[PDB]
Amino acid sequence: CHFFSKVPNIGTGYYKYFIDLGLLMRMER
Amino acid sequence: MNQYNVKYLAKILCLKTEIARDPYAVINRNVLLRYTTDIEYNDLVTLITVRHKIDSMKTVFQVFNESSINYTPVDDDYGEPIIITSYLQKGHNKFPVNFLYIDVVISDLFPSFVRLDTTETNIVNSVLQTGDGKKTLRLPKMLETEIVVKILYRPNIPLKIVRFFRNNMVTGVEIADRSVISVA
Amino acid sequence: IGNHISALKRRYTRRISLFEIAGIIAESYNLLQRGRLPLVSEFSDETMKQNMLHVIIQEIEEGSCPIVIEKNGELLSVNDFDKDGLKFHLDYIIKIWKLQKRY
Amino acid sequence: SSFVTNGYLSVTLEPHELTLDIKTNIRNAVYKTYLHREISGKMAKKIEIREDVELPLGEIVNNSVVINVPCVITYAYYHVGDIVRGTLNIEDESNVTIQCGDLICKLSRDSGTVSFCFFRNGNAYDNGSEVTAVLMEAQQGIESSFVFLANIV
Amino acid sequence: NTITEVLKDSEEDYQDVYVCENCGDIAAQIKGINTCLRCSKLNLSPLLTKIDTTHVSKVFLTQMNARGVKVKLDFERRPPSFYKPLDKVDLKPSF
Ligand SMILES: [Zn+2]
Repeated sequence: CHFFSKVPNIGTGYYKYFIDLGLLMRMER
Repeated sequence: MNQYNVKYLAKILCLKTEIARDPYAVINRNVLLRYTTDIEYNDLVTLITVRHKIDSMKTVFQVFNESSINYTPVDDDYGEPIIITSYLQKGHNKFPVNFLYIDVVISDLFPSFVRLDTTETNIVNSVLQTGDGKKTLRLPKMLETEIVVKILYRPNIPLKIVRFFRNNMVTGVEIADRSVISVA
Repeated sequence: IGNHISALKRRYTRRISLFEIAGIIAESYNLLQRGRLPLVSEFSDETMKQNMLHVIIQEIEEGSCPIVIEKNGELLSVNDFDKDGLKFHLDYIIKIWKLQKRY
Repeated sequence: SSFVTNGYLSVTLEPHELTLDIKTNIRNAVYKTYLHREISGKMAKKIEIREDVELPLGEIVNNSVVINVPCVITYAYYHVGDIVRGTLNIEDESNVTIQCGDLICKLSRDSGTVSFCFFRNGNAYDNGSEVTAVLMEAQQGIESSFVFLANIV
Repeated sequence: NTITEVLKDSEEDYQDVYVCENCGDIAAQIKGINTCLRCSKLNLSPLLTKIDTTHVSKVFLTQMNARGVKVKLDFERRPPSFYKPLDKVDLKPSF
């Protein structure tokens, strides 16, 4: 991971993070 | 084979008797408290009689050297000869001289172990799954030629997992498991 | 017997520690700092005069945090974890943030 | 000479685009990265954004987000032997091409001559004249357009 | 994240760099078009992908290539995932 500049699978890096855009797209200007 | 190592082998041929009686029993030194042994030594064939105290049931083992084997069943025979070999070999009834330099069973380093039944095996397999599809973890390995595997042998029950009760200085006893891998 | 163990493990998945909440806050804070739209109720021009960490905590508490985390083969939002554990860790974090003059 | 499929196109957004103008930014990015570009030997001449199915979760990578947009794609492509027609264009003594609606045809050096521009492949062609060609060999596309070594019919 | 940011190149020194998924060479840019010279010379049309790595990594890999070792990188294309509502869990004891 260090060689390729990736986040190690340690601590906070032990999980994978996503963003749910559902609520943003249900809002109208 | 000599007049001393047969006395050491007699103790292994009490754990084997116990496993013959009940394939899921826990094996350790204390088992020896339920048996008595009689030995008749001879340079060609040694006779070892194992007797269960409460039941008074007998089992007779015939011990031969590897070079000269002349086996004929007798009354209450175990049903298979016991062979002392020069080097480690596959087979639950073959023991190398290397295993019999000392009184192995009563040493503090002798393990405490058991065979898992189907329910416990299913539980263990379920615990190893990672929860992501069908991926799973793997247990540490042990060879098929260890004396533990020889003691835990049954013709019609394959052995894949062995459970160990480790001595632990802070908790007393700890549970661990190993998987058995074949030897070519 | 396998299904019972699987159910027990699925329940075990819902407990929360410092690493997970810290990671969630870090992701949300990075996105907000770099310019995403806050998702708080009663959004108005007075929202931009507040502290960003206050906004992040409010989003978490009212159930509109957009971050999703993958833990044991499942995808969880911040509100799928045990409620008491979330309160426990958030209380500790807010205390130490106040000591640092952040909150 | 074309087909239609349903599939996902992967796009990358920055945090400042996660605002009320999210759909517009998604559409702009999809068009910019897939509209008239030749990838794996095929082009996507028309892209439709579903707008009626659930959008999948976006993946956070460093300081950016990656999104899989579901779409209906009208793929178009060309092979050897096809006949096309396009406007001739001469830039120098060595580079002579034929520009089409979405295709570029390159003429080999040992086919004619350039003098003044004009082309002499047995007939006089004025710079900008319309000529017919047949594709012979394939290459890598440039500036969102097919490229093929072709000879004048 | 902290150690990742410490070991990386500065965010102000970023630039777009493309790598050929077939042979692992860094793609050249001719007349504004990204191209793999080695693979183009062999009449191939491989995929070119963006990478964000350190300069020292590129130097190390190029030197390994000079010693005759070919290093090829693959990329993850996991299928899209969707969030599903989950039933509530309490976890407190019965007292
Ligand atoms: Zn290449």
